[PDB]
Amino acid sequence: ATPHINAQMGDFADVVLMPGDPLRAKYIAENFLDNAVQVCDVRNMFGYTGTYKGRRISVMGHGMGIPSCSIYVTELIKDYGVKKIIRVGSCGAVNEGIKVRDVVIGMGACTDSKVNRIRFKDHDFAAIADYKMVKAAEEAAKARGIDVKVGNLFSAELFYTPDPSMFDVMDKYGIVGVEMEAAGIYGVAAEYGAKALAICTVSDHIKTGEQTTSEERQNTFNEMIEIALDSVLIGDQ
Amino acid sequence: ATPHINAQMGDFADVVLMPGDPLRAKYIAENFLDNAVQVCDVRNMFGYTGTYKGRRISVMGHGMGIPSCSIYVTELIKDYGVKKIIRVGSCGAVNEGIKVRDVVIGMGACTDSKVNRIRFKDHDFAAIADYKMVKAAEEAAKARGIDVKVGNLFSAELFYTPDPSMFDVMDKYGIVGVEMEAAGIYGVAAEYGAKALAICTVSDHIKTGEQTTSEERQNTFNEMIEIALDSVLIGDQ
Amino acid sequence: ATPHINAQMGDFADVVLMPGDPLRAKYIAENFLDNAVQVCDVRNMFGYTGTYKGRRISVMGHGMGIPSCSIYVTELIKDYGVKKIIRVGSCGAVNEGIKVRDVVIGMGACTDSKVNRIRFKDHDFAAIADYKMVKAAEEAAKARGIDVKVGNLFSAELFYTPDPSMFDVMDKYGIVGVEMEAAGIYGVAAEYGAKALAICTVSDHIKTGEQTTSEERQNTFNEMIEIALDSVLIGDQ
Amino acid sequence: TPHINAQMGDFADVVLMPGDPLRAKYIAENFLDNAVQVCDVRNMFGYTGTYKGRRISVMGHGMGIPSCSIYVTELIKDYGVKKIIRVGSCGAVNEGIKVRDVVIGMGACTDSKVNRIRFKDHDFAAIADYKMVKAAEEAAKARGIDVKVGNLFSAELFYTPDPSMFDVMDKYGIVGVEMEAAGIYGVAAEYGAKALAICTVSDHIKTGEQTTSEERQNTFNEMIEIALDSVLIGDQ
Amino acid sequence: ATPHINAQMGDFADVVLMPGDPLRAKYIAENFLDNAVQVCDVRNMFGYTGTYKGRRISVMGHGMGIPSCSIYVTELIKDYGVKKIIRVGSCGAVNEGIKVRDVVIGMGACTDSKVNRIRFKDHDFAAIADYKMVKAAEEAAKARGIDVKVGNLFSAELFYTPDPSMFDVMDKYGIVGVEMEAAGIYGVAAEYGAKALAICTVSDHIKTGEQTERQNTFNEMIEIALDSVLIGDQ
Amino acid sequence: ATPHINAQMGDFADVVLMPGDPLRAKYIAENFLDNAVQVCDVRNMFGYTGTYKGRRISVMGHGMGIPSCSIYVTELIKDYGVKKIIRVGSCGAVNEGIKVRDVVIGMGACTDSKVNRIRFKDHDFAAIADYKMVKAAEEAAKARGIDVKVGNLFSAELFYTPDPSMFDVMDKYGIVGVEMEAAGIYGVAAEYGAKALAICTVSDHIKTGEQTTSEERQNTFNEMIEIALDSVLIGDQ
Ligand SMILES: Nc1ncnc2c1ncn2[C@@H]1O[C@H](CO)[C@@H](O)[C@H]1O
Ligand SMILES: Nc1ncnc2c1ncn2[C@@H]1O[C@H](CO)[C@@H](O)[C@H]1O
Ligand SMILES: Nc1ncnc2c1ncn2[C@@H]1O[C@H](CO)[C@@H](O)[C@H]1O
Ligand SMILES: Nc1ncnc2c1ncn2[C@@H]1O[C@H](CO)[C@@H](O)[C@H]1O
Ligand SMILES: Nc1ncnc2c1ncn2[C@@H]1O[C@H](CO)[C@@H](O)[C@H]1O
Ligand SMILES: Nc1ncnc2c1ncn2[C@@H]1O[C@H](CO)[C@@H](O)[C@H]1O
Repeated sequence: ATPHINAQMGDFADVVLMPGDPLRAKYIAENFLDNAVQVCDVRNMFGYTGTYKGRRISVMGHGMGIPSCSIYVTELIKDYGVKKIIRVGSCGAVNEGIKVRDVVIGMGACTDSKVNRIRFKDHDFAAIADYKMVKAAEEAAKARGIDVKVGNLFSAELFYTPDPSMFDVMDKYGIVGVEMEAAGIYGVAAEYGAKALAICTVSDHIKTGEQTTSEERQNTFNEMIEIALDSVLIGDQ
Repeated sequence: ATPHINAQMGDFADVVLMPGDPLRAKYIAENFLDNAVQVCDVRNMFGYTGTYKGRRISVMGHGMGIPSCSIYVTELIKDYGVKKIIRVGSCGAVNEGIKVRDVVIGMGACTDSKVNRIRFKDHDFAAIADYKMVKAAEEAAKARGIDVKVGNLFSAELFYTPDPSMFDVMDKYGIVGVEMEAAGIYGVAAEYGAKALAICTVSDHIKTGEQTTSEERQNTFNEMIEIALDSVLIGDQ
Repeated sequence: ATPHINAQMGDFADVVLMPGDPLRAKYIAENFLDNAVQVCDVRNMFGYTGTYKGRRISVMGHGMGIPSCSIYVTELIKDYGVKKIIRVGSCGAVNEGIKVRDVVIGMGACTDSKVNRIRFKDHDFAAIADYKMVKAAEEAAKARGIDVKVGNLFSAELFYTPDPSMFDVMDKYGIVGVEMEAAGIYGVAAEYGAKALAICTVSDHIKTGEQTTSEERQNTFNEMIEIALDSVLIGDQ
Repeated sequence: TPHINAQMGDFADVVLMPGDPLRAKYIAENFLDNAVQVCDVRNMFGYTGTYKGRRISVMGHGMGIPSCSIYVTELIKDYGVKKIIRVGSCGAVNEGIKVRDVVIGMGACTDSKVNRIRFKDHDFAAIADYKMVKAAEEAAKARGIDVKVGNLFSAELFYTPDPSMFDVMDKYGIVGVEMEAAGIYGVAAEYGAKALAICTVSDHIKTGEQTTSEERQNTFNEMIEIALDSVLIGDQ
Repeated sequence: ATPHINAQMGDFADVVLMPGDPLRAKYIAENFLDNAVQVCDVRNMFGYTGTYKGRRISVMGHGMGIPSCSIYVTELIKDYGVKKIIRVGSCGAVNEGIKVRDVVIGMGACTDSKVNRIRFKDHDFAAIADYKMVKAAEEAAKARGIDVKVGNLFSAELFYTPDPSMFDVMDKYGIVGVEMEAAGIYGVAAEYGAKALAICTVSDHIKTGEQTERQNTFNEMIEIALDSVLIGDQ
Repeated sequence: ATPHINAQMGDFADVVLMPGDPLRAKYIAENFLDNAVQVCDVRNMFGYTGTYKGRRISVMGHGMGIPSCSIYVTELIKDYGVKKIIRVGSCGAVNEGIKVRDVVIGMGACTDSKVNRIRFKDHDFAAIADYKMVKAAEEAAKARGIDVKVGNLFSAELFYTPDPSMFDVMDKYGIVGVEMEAAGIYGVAAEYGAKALAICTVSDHIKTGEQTTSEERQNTFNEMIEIALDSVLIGDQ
C-alpha cells in the first residue's frame, strides 16, 4: 500500500535483513529462512518473510545508493512497523589491515553524500549504527569463531568515482570498507527513531586488487548471513 | 562483463531508453518494440534490445536515485558504447503552470546532490541535456499534437524530504517536475562525453494533488514513450 | 526612474540585446537598428531603442561580471517590463571541439559565483536559458549556414583566475565558452519570471592558444547580431 | 613537548581526561593509588598512578576541539598513549535522557570544520573505538548503572548564536552536548589510536532540570569508577 | 595595452582613486586635480592622471561589483605598476550608529562572494585594507573635523538581494556600510602584494529609511582621500 | 558567578589583557601591575585585577583555541561588563617579511574555523580588531621605539595541521602570524558589541625555524606587554 512496496502492515517482521540485490534477498530467504514467503515485488525489489530458529525475520533488497535505500528503509520503518534494519552487503577494502573475505561491521559510516547535511543544518552528523545491534553481531561472530573488524564504512555516491585519491584518505583514516548505503540507512534510522546496522563481507581490495574464487566469496557471504541472523536472536534477549 | 550488467559489447543499441522501474522497461520492450530480446538481468535490472520502425533501440531500468542511475549509465557509455540515453519517467509537479498528465522535458536538472560538486571543483555545474535531443523530443511531441513543457527538473536526494519548504523554492524558480535522476545522468553524460535527455510525465501535483484513473495514467505514459521513440528517429536524421 | 537607468517606462522594447560594452550597444543600435534613439546613459552604460523590420528592439550594455549584469537585467525586467534578454557577447574557448570565430549558445551556464546558491537554498540551480529562445537562435543561425555550438558556458568570477587548472575541468566537461555573465542573467530571469539567452562569439582559445584579429572578430560579431535579431522575429511567431 | 612537560614513560598507555585540570587532580587523589603529577604546563595538570594495580594516567584536556586536539595528539604521538577516555559532563537535549544519566558517545556529531579539513570536505563519522565502548557499557552493567549509548554533539560555541540547533539535535537523538569528543575521535583516527567519551548529564538544555551539588558529585564518582573498571575489562 | 585599459605604462600614477562611476572619475579629475588628462576610455571606463599639490595622482572608474572592479584593479597593479588603490564610493547604512552623510572606512570588508574562498582554500580570508592607508585617511578626516566610522563594509553580490534578512545580520555585527567592491579589491591587493583602502559616503539608510547634501559630502570624501595620499607618502 | 569564572560583577576592569597561558597571566599580574589580586581560578584559568600607572587593568588566561577563548571573552563582556579585550600572545611566522622576535598586530584574523560562518549566514565575515585599539597599540610601540607589523593573523583550528601546504597560501596572502584565537575573539566582540585586539610576538618561523635564547624570548614578551599596557592608557585619552 506504499508507493514502492506492495505489502500490508504485518507482512514484515520487526527485523529486516537487507542486501542491495533483490536476488540476494531471494537467496537468503530460500536457503537461510524456514518457510519464507514473498511479500513484495514492486520494481522487482523482492522482499520475503520467514523464520530463523522459530523467530520471524524478513529479508528484502534495498537497491544501490543512498537515495534508493533511504526510500525502502523509510517505508519499512514508518509504514510497516520495522524496528531494526540489518544491511547485509559487500564492500571494497582500502586499508592493508583489512583483507578480502573479512567480515566488517560499520559502527559508523562516513560519506560524500549531502543527505545528512540536508538533515542536520549543514553540520557533521556522525551516521552511526545502534550499539546493541553492533554488540549482538560481534558476539554472534565470536560464537562462530569469526573475528569481525568494527569501524567506519564509507558510503560512496559515485561507484565510478572521479576522485580515486579519496581512497587513500579513507585508508589513512581507517575506513574498513567502501559501500554505498550505510550512511543513508543510519541517517533514516536517526530521523525516524529506529535502529540499524550494516555488516559487510570484503569482496575486493581497492588498493591491492586481491582476488579469490567464487566459492570462497560465497562461503564468506554465507558466514556473514548466519552471523546476522544469529545476532537477531542475541538481540532479542 | 561488467559488475552490474551481464551483457556483452554489441548487445545494446547506441540509444537506450531508461525508466527507473525494470518492469516498465519490460513493458516498453514488449509493447513498443519489435522482437525485443532481454540482454541483462543482474539485480533484476532488466534491459532489452529490439527495433522501432526498423531502428535498433534498447530499453533498461536505472533504479532509483542519482547513485543508482549513475552506475548503469556510466557502464552503458563506457563499456557498451552507448551514445544517447533517454530517461523516460514520472515526476511530481510543484508549479501552477504545470498540470498532472503533462509531459515535461528537462533541458536542465537542478539537484540537492553533491555529485556534480564532487566532479566540478565544488562550483556550480549546470546539469544539462543535449540540445539536439531536447529539440528532437519537442518536435516529436509536436508531430503527435502533444504539448510539452521544457525547463528545469529537480533531481531530489530524499524522496521523503525533511525539507518540504524547498518545494516552494522550486516553484518560484520555475522547476517543471521533481524526480531523482536527471541531474546525475546529465553529470555522467558530461563526464564521459555522451548525450542524455530526461522526459517525464507528471504523475502527481505535490501542492494540489490532482487525481486520475489508471487508464488515464497508462495513456499518458504511452504518449511519453511514443514521443521518446519517435525522437530517436528524428535525432538520426 | 531607477538608480542605474535614467529612462521612463515604455522607453525600452520588451526584448533587449545586451553586450558588456556600452560602445558595442552603440554600434549595434547605429548599424543594425532603424531610427535608434539613446534612452539611458547613467555611468556611461548606454541603452538604445529602435526597430528591426518594424519590430521594436532595444540594446544596452550590461557591464562586466555577474553582479553588474544582474543590476541592469533586474531593473529592465522589474521596472521597464522587459520580457526577454539576449546577451550578445564574446567568450574564450577551452575545448578542442570549439574553434575561434565559432558562435556558441549557452543552453546552460556553469559558474563559480555564489549567487544561485544564495537564491536556491545552497543547492545546485541549473542556470538555463529559455528553450524557445535557444531554438529560435539556433534556427536563425542554421538558415544562414552557421553551425552554432549549443552547450554550457562557464560564467567566471575572476577574469584573472588564481586557479587556471579549472580550465582543464571546463574542457573535460564540455564547456563551450568562458564569459562572466550568463549564469547571473539566467538566475535573474528565473527569480523574476522572465526569459533569457546568451549567444557569444569565440574570440580566443585558452587551451590551444589560437587567437584572432580585430577584423575577423568584427565579421563574426556582425553575424551574431544578425542571428540574434532574426531570432527575435522567429520567437514572436 | 610544547604543551606537556613530561618524558616518555611518564604516562600509562591509557589516559582518562576531563576538561578541567582540577577534576584530573580530584580523580588522581581520590580514585588512583599513589598518583604523582607528571605535567603542569599552562596549569594543565596530568598524573599517573594505579587502579587495582594497573597503571593509569589522568590529565585535563581544556575546553573545545582545538584545545583537546593538541593534548591528545601529543599524548599519542610523543608519549605512546594507546587509549584515551574522555570523562566529562554534558547537557541533554532529548526527553529520553535525564540529568544524572551516564551517556557514552559511540559517535560524536559536531559543527566544527576540523574533520572536513581532514577528510576532503566530506562527512567523517567521528567514532569511538568499539571495544572501549563495549568495555565501558559492561563496566556500567556490573555496577548496576544503565548507560545510554549514542551520539554526542561536540559544540564549537558554548554560547551558541543558534539555539534552534538544539531542537535538531533532539530530533536526531543526540544523547548529550559537550565540546570535545568529535575532535578527540578525529585525532584518534588520524594518529591510529583509540578513544572513548563517557559523560554525566549535568543539565538539561531543553527542560532546565536541577539537582543538588551532592547528587552531581555522586554521579561523577560513579562514572569515574565505570571508566577505570572499563580499563581493566579492556585489558582482558 | 591591456584588454580593458587602453593606456601605456607610466600613464597612471602609483596611487589611483576609484569611484564606481566613470563620470565620477571625470568629475574628480576636473575639479580636484590639476592638469588632468584622460588616459583610458575602453568600455567608457574613463581614467585620468593629474596632480594634487604637485604629486601625481590618478582617478578611474571601476564599474559595479566584485568581478568588475577586480579586472580593473588587477590590471592597474600588474600591468601599470600601481601600488595603492583608494576606492572612493557610496554605500547604504544598516546600523543605527551610522547616519546618512557619514564618511565610513572599511578596515575590513565582509562579503557573500566566493572570490576569497576561491583564493584561500575555502577558508575565511579577512579581506582587509592596508593599515597605514586607513590611518592616513582617518587622520586626514580628523584634521578636517570629520569623524569617520572605521569598521567593516559588506560588499554585496546582489544589489537586489533575494535575502533582505541579511541586512539585520549586518546590523547586529556592526557593518558600517553596504557597497559591492571593497572585499574584492582587498582580495586582489593581497593576492598581488599591493595596498588598498575603501572610503565611502553614506547615501542612505537601509534600516531606518533615512534618505538624503550628497555632493557636499562627496567633495569632503575626495578631499580626505587626496590629503591621505600625501600623509601616506611622508 | 558564571560557569567558567568564579568572580562577581566589578571584579574585572573594563579592559582585560589575555594571554592563552594562565601562568603568563600570573606573570603579567605580578611583574607589570601594581597590587594585583586574583579574581578567578576555575579550571586553573587564573585572572587578576591590579593597576598600571593608576589605571585599573585586568589580566586573565583564555586557554587554547577558538572555542576556549570564546567562552571566556563572551563571559567577560556579557557578565562582567568588559569593554575591551587585548589578547597578548605568541605566534608562528610564515612570511619572509616577518622575523622571529617581531611584534605583530592582527588588524584582521583569517581562520579555518567555522564559527564566523555559523554567525554570519555562511558568508565571509572579516574578523577584525577595533581600529582605535590597533592605532593605540601601534602608537604605544612607536613611543617605545619598537617597530610593529600590522596585518592579518591566521587563527588555526589544528596546531598539528594535516594540511601544512596552507602555510604557503598564508605566506602568499601576507599573513603576519599564526595563532589560534584572534578570529574567534573578534567574532565574539562583533556579536556582543565590544572591542578587541590581538598583539603577538613571533616565537618561531614555521618556514625557517629561526632560533633564540630564553632571555631574548623573555625580553620580547616584556616588550609586547609594555606596548599592550601603554596602549590602554593611550586608548583612554
Ligand atoms: N568497492 C565498492 N564500492 C562501492 N560499493 C560497493 C563496492 N563493493 C561492493 N559494493 C556494494 O555493491 C554495490 C556496488 O556494486 C553497492 O550497492 C554496494 O552496496
Ligand atoms: N514526486 C516525486 N518525487 C521524486 N521522485 C519521483 C516523484 N514522482 C516520481 N518520481 C520518480 O519515481 C521514483 C520515486 O518514486 C524516482 O526514481 C523518480 O524517478
Ligand atoms: N576569456 C574570457 N573570460 C572571461 N570573460 C570573457 C572572456 N572572453 C571574453 N569575455 C567577455 O569579456 C569580458 C572580459 O574581457 C567579460 O565581461 C565577458 O563577457
Ligand atoms: N551544555 C554544555 N554545552 C557544552 N559543553 C558542555 C555542556 N555541559 C558541559 N560541557 C562541558 O563543559 C565545558 C563547557 O562548560 C566543555 O568543555 C564541555 O566538555
Ligand atoms: N545600498 C547599496 N548597496 C550596494 N551597493 C551600493 C549601495 N549604495 C551604494 N552602492 C554603490 O553603488 C553601486 C550600486 O548602486 C555599487 O557599485 C556600490 O559601490
Ligand atoms: N605556530 C603556532 N601555531 C599556532 N598557535 C601558536 C603558534 N605559536 C604560538 N601559538 C600560540 O600558542 C598556542 C599553541 O601552542 C596557541 O594558543 C597560540 O595562541
